[PDB]
Amino acid sequence: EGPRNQDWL
Amino acid sequence: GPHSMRYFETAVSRPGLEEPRYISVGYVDNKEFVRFDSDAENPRYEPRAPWMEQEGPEYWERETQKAKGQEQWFRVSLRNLLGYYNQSAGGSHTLQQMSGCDLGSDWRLLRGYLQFAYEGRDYIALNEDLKTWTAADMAAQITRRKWEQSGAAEHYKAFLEGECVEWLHRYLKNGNATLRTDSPKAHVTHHPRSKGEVTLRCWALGFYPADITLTWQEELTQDMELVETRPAGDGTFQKWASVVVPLGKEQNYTCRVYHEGLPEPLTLRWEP
Amino acid sequence: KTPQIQVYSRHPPENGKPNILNCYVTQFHPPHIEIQMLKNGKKIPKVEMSDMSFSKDWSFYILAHTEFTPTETDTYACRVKHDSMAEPKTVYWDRDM
Repeated sequence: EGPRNQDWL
Repeated sequence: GPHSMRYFETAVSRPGLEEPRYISVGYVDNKEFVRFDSDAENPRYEPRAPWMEQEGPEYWERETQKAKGQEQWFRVSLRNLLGYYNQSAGGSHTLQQMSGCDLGSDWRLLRGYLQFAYEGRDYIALNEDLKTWTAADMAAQITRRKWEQSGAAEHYKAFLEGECVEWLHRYLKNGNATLRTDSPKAHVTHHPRSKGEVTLRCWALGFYPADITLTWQEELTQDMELVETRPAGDGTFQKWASVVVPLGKEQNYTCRVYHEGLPEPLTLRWEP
Repeated sequence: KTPQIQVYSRHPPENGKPNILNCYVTQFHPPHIEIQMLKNGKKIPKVEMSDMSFSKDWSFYILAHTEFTPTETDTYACRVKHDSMAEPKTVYWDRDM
């Protein structure tokens, strides 16, 4: 499965 | 072998406003297996390698959501980027992520990878320690402040150690051979050159995977000139290695070929 | 980064005998590109085109192809247009390469 990102750039 | 999983996430905006395009591709063992793209009428994750077709709708459901969440995440983080670098809108901008992990022969996790490029240049990357960020340039530091503050490095460190490894195990189960190789097919061609000279081009055809070493001689590669490995179009690959020789002096040269799918190293010389 | 083009054929080329022409473009950025293929300076209506994909050096590559048949005399070129270049670049198919 894919990674889920957290805090934005 | 050195088994790996990677997801290549891309966000593009072009002039003409509106919303960035979000492509996301996934690879097991360097072979594309899943794919998402916002351009489509019905933007789903689709299977890319027949062994993925053994996955229930609910898998495709859940990853289509997950991806629709990155389309989101990317839309924003691009807007901040235009901010930081103080750029004038209505131009093309690119944002890229490489995420994924490396597996030992014992299905040991060796290394994890999480990186980002902006305008095709490295922006920020998790170090191998999996605790600190390498950030090239000032705008990348801004981001590094936030992410140390928000424990973002723990959040991914969890994905790479836990769920990456886990789903890699399974994708490998699904792909049993589906490790298949194709041996390379090699001939040696003769194309004469001006002033009592000739060229020795050594072609290797039909092979898979692309890993290939072409060696002709003994043991000199100095004057020789070779080409970028290239897909055939059918699954297989090509490349060639040439060298300049004096006319009629040809016989002493042997072209050596090294591929994983071979019984042993193959060598051949021009036969007119 | 300016792209890298190679025009080549799937199978060893034979005159009169059908084959496929690959124009292979790599190492560019931004991903948005353009590719024409050409028979005698003229446009081939229906070129097949590889989905957007980029390498671990961050740069992109597309692979374009159409069916063709080599002859002694017809010309076969691939034309590439991309932001990193002043004017469109063109590379002709050479059976020896």
